[PDB]
Amino acid sequence: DNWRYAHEEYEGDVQDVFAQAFKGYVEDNSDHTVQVYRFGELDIMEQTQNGILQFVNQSPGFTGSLIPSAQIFFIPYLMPTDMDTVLEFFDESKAINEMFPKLYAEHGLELLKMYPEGEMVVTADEPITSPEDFDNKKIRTMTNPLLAETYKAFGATPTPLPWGEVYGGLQTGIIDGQENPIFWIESGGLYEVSPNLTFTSHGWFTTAMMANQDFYEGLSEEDQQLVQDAADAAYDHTIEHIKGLSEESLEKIKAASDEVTVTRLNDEQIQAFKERAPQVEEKFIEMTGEQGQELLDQFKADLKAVQ
Ligand SMILES: CC1=N[C@H](C(=O)O)[C@@H](O)CN1
Ligand SMILES: [Mg+2]
Repeated sequence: DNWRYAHEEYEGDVQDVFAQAFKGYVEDNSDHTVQVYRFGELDIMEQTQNGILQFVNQSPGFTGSLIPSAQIFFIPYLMPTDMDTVLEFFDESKAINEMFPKLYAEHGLELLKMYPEGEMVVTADEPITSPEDFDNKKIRTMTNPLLAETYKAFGATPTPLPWGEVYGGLQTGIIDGQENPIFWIESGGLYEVSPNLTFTSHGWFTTAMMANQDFYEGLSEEDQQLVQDAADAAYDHTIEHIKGLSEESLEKIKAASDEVTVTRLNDEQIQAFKERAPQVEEKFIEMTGEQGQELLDQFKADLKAVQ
């Protein structure tokens, strides 16, 4: 059988690294093939739900509209900063490994893996050392509601847009900045048009890979185990790939542009942004009810356990 798999990124990007590894495992261990569609190579979620696609990698930044609980990742300063700790969290969290698959199942998706890509970094037309610096800045967000609220809380004017629109928008001042992991900033050449990088440490770009649930459930026990085994292999490979990635990417950027500036928020400057976080958490709960409170409680507990 041929299994169609779509993701959000380009050749060599983090999602593609995961994809290619997944594909590789399946092909190496079965008679099956995985057909991977990169960005633009085809609404990938719609296409998965209606069964055109078997697998899809979509980030909560988008999925958060359809699956409100997925917005949890956009609560600033909830997630740790340390790669090692984040990795431990993803491996061991019941929120991630037990609860979220339940939540996705409600939408007819079989959540296979959630994984981090990189720490979020702000880019803009100036350094941003304080919420005040955000004032009257149109900052692009991915298209989920909580994420807009986050940026509003930070003092910006959130402008949610599809990825396709971002480079151009920056270039002609439709937007004043955006947020993304460094590897994407680099691979996407965003630094060319948004040269001031600020490390706010407010969170991580994360993503998820899943299967159409009917498809998955429709597979033989053997093929199910294959898929699981492949996801585990891809995860492992991808985690190895991201170690040192941000550091390499930043070097790449510095090599490419003399105009790039890097601002790293100190502990004091961080607390100021952190002051804005609780209001976002409150909104999250108002969006997701008791089910949401339960997830958040587990999330926080999980975090505590790895720290
Ligand atoms: C890191 C990443 N950023 C894009 C975005 O910000 O829209 C996503 O669409 C895909 N991957
Ligand atoms: Mg084969």
